[PDB]
Amino acid sequence: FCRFTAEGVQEIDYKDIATLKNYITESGKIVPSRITGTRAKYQRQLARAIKRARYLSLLPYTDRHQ
Amino acid sequence: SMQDPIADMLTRIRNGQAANKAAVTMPSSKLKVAIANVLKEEGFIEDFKVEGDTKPELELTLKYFQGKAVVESIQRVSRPGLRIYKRKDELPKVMAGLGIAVVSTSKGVMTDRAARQAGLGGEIICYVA
Amino acid sequence: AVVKCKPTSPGRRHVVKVVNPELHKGKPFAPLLEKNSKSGGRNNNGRITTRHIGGGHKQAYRIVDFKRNKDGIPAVVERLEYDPNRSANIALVLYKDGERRYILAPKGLKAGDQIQSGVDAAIKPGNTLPMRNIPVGSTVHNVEMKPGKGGQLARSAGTYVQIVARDGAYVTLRLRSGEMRKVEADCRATLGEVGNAEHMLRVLGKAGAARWRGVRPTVRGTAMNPVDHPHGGGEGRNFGKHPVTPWGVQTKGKKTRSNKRTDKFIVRRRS
Amino acid sequence: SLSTEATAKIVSEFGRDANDTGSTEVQVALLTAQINHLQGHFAEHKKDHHSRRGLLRMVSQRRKLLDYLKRKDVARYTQLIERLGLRR
Amino acid sequence: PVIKVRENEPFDVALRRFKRSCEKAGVLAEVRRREFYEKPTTERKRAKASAVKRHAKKLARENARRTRLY
Amino acid sequence: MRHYEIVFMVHPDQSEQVPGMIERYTAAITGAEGKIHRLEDWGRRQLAYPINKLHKAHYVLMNVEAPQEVIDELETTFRFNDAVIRSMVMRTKHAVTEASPMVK
RNA sequence: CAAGCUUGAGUCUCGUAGAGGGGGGUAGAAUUCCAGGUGUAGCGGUGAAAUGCGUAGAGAUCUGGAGGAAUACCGGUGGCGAAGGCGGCCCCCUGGACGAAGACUGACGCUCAGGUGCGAAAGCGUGGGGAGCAAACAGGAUUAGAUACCCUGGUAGUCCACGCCGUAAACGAUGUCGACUUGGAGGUUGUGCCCUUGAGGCGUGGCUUCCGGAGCUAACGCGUUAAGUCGACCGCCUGGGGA
Ligand SMILES: [Mg+2]
Ligand SMILES: [Mg+2]
Ligand SMILES: [Mg+2]
Ligand SMILES: [Mg+2]
Ligand SMILES: [Mg+2]
Ligand SMILES: [Mg+2]
Ligand SMILES: [Mg+2]
Ligand SMILES: [Mg+2]
Ligand SMILES: [Mg+2]
Ligand SMILES: [Mg+2]
Ligand SMILES: [Mg+2]
Ligand SMILES: [Mg+2]
Ligand SMILES: [Mg+2]
Ligand SMILES: [Mg+2]
Ligand SMILES: [Mg+2]
Ligand SMILES: [Mg+2]
Ligand SMILES: [Mg+2]
Ligand SMILES: [Mg+2]
Ligand SMILES: [Mg+2]
Ligand SMILES: [Mg+2]
Ligand SMILES: [Mg+2]
Ligand SMILES: [Mg+2]
Repeated sequence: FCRFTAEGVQEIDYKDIATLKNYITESGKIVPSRITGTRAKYQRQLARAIKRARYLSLLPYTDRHQ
Repeated sequence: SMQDPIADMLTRIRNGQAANKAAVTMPSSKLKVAIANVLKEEGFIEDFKVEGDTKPELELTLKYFQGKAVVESIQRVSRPGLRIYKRKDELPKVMAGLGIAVVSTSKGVMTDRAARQAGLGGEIICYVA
Repeated sequence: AVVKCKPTSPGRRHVVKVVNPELHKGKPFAPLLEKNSKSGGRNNNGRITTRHIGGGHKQAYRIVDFKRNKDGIPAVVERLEYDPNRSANIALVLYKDGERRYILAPKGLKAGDQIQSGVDAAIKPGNTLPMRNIPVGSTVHNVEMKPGKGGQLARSAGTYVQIVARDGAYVTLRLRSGEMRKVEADCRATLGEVGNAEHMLRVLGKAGAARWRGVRPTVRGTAMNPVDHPHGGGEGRNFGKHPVTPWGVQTKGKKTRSNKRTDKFIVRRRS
Repeated sequence: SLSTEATAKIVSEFGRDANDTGSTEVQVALLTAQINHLQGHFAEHKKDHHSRRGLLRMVSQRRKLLDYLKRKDVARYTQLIERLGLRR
Repeated sequence: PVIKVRENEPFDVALRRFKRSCEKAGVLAEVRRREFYEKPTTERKRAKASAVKRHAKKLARENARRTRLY
Repeated sequence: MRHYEIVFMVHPDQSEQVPGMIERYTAAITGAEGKIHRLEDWGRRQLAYPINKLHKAHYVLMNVEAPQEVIDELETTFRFNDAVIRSMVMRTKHAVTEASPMVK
């Protein structure tokens, strides 16, 4: 089931790092919408947020890179 | 775009007959209404009913006999792309006089037989079998 | 803008003009002019020391400010002008204090534009500042090699240099040739690429245009007699020798840089 | 796209009765202004073909409207084309 | 897929965990995919086939396989 | 006047230089009649990956309603300023005055 | 021809989702190359080899730099675009679509020979750029031969700028617009009500995937997004080659 619909969020925040962390895997890759149960509308938003975080070094691009 | 309302009406009727629909509704026109009246007179439809003031809707009650549709075949003759006008002696016979041809004459819309009786021709709207 | 000539006559057929309507249709600023008499490629010994030079149209020398010294005082560009001496175009600028000078015109520079030399000078095309103050990666032209000497690198029509690195007292410059060169960080350089970029697209079209540019006809060595050139002689068209200068030095490939003094500045030779 | 305020102003200018907004003339004016705005854009961005398509469509629509006006009432059309400064 | 061997942990178990992590990553598969340049057309085609395959199998399961086999 | 959202990372050695910078930025925004809705110094923070060989950076958030010219100017300043490593000006629909999740 | 009307068509208000387009920045991963460290005899490659790179120190491994190109995951018979097509993130300029109520204009519409524009890839012109990939070309295999398939290389080209070219199985092999006619399972994008008592319930629009009824079709199949039932307009076909 989708977590964002129950909460009814207007927009997924890239600054909300912890929440994002639940939607990325051990290697830092974005978890598919099939696994998470997220709705497609929110999924893209989430992805965007993740990307933004990656750009701003809040989340890593990959688990390896140092 | 919609270019032939009469033809559309006829198509609707045909579809109703096919799909075993009791009533068929469409935006009403004067010519359309006349055609409906003619059909009723000839006994191919049960009843016709115009309803509305701003945009009236003609509602036709379709006719079925022994589980099957009364209107077997229904084809436009004159059309916007190709207009058809016949003289009194040139008037066609649908199903060798059994079926009817709806004709817009000088003296109003009537069946082909009626036109022949009168002694005048005009625009042949459609054949109904 | 490049303009191909209509072939109304042979010798006009192939001519491509660079037409710039932004150039000043009028006389150059007389105080910055001076006499510039022709050599004809001849030295103080009167001998031809460089072939293929001579004739051409009379040219007054524009006193271009390569040194670029007016620190803090901002200038405004009055007008861009034709300079016969160089491939680039020059610009008459007017300092707030009252002085007028010619500078090399950068790419995006036009009339009414404000320029500034100095340390505090803002990073924008036409502005001039020490290369330690210029951010790394920028396109820069009219680059000084020795601090205070005056711009010496990337002066020509559309040229520029990249500041690839800054390491201590030396900035590394990617010269237009492809050569990597260390130059002192305290050296002055003017932001942006030099202006007249489309200069290369022009074609002379006829021998006469070459002559006008003061260039005398080049005779092929192989055309000459053996006495005249190492390529000379032969019944018909012979050429059994390896290509050489008129003074018998290999011309295809033979490297001639001997300057061991400056070798330490050259990070990597051009390719 | 055209800003709300500008559109409102246009409506005020060309509307025969208050903020009617639907008038042919009004519509034409709106289209015209948009076209004018886009000209600057297109001078800059020569290869913006998809956007250009929209502009062309707008132009066509405007032309159609003008034609309609012409057959309907000539004087009004003339007035409009004086106001907007279009050749035809 | 970084794996850290914890205190009083067997080697075999750690290896298994690493393998699991690798599987999750889909790293080998990715490598296989990037071994040769697939034409975009081909990529599209494969995807389409996969889509067809899944749906058809589902159809076979739900609708066709609810009848007396014996 | 368009609502933006500026977030910039500063070099950890230049951390005492940050408040002055912030003030300067605010001043510029004010100059062109621009509103500043929320301003959050996140402080020194450990990076997910090293950028230009460092592992920590000083994070600042700044939500601002202003014209675009001043934003452009700010961007230019950021690009030329060596102390600020990363900068992300982002268009927003609304004012968003509410506190960020990490401050919360 | 004259006056009207609002259902077609369009305008306005507020939102909505979108790899729609153009321009400018930037980020991370990786390949390649360059400089240096560590280190020693192989590496690479294949069906098996060899050419090739290697004791002039390769491959491997770490550090630093350079540059070009493309954007893993998300990613989906998902979305947008007239079609071609479009995929990291950010900003600037910008086209279209849909819904929600209303308010307005009042047939302003549909189609379109000629005409004009856009139009994958490859190619051509001038100037840039050039990592990888790679026509051509070279060498090594394979083979009866191998001007191929496989391997080691590798130049145009691929990338950017502005021009040209105007073609593709440019395909849904299905011209465009409109109306009507049993259904089911989805996906996606709005929106109205309902105790959201919960991820829900009842609707109502837009776009879309599969299955299928009547009907149609030579059959295959198509089947409310028709290849059904009709209307309007255009393009095109007339045995196979030659062509
Ligand atoms: Mg010479
Ligand atoms: Mg010559
Ligand atoms: Mg010669
Ligand atoms: Mg001779
Ligand atoms: Mg002699
Ligand atoms: Mg001799
Ligand atoms: Mg001879
Ligand atoms: Mg010989
Ligand atoms: Mg828009
Ligand atoms: Mg045509
Ligand atoms: Mg091409
Ligand atoms: Mg080319
Ligand atoms: Mg050249
Ligand atoms: Mg080239
Ligand atoms: Mg190469
Ligand atoms: Mg090959
Ligand atoms: Mg190769
Ligand atoms: Mg064709
Ligand atoms: Mg295609
Ligand atoms: Mg075809
Ligand atoms: Mg059309
Ligand atoms: Mg089907």
